[PDB]
Amino acid sequence: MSTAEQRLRLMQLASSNLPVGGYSWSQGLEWAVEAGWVPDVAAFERWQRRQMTEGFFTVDLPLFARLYRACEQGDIAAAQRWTAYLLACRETRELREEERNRGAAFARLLSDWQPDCPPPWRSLCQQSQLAGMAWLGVRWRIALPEMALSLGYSWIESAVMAGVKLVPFGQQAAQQLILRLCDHYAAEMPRALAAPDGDI
Amino acid sequence: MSTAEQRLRLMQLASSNLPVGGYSWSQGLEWAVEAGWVPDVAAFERWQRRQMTEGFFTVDLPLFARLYRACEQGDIAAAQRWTAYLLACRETRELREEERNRGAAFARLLSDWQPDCPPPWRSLCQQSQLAGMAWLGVRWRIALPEMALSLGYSWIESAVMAGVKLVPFGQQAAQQLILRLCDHYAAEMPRALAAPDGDI
Repeated sequence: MSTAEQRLRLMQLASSNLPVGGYSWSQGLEWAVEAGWVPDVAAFERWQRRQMTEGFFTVDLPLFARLYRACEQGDIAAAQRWTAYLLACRETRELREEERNRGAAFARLLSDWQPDCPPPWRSLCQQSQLAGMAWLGVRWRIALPEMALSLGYSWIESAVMAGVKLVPFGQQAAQQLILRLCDHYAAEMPRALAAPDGDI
Repeated sequence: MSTAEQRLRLMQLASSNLPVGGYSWSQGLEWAVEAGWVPDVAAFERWQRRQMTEGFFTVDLPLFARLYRACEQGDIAAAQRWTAYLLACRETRELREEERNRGAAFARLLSDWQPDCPPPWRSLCQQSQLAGMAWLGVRWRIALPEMALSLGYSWIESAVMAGVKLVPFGQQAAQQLILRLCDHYAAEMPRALAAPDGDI
């Protein structure tokens, strides 16, 4: 698959229009708003930088890296074990169910795009969108760091569009926030992708 | 040679959430639906392939390339002349006004992201989003072919999300259509970027 094709696929995986619904760490925000912690754009940025470094970069991204490496090695049993750890890291029953619902939504697309996808991997994708993304990344021969920018962009944009409604703030302020949160994501992603198993 | 920061900026420029309303060649669709030309996904794909090759690849992309080259050279007078030709290529009064409205919407973001944007370029951005995009691409040191994938993905996704509403068709079918239209866009972009002035 050409470099131009890979670029368009990454923008399609990153899109707020991807029909999947919600984002990890989202329940933090409505609590934080109601509690008085996010009155304005500056406080929203502080709150989201903390969710990106304490949640996304300690759980989602490192487990996405391990699912990608497992798929690359053809190691389904390892991908099953990492998906189990991911679900245990979503401590609540409710947040495990949200992870599985997003997985089922993404699996409907995955099997349409690549009918190719073996049943054990489709079954794993229904546990987490991260396992589905990881299989699709390897199938499309897209490097882990590229997939990880598309994952992060999608998460950043979802968190900002939710802030628009909850804080609230406007469309112009949203675009400046996405810019600054993308800068922080680019500076910190490599350390997050390199972190050892002990740091998850 | 795109950095991680540049890759996130390209996904932000590509986003359906960018607060600029509508997309070029859009007016075709409502007429074509009402007229009976676009009953289903297959007919919408035929219609959009024709708009991409006869409109976007003969007008928008080649003039975006010329605006990018003008900005690289610091040639504002050239960028003014190419923007004038772009507006004359929109044909109707209504479609020139739609181009200018999208330009004004993008200029509000451009001047927020880069207050450094000189008045002549801000003024040109209000004529067309393409001139604003072109200045921002050069300012951000993003290669023309990269910006062009982001521009094309945004246009493809806007056309498909409008088809979802107007035809109509569903979210799953939309994702397959974006995939096929992106493949056509990737195959045809380089010829469109290389076309001589006589082919616009």
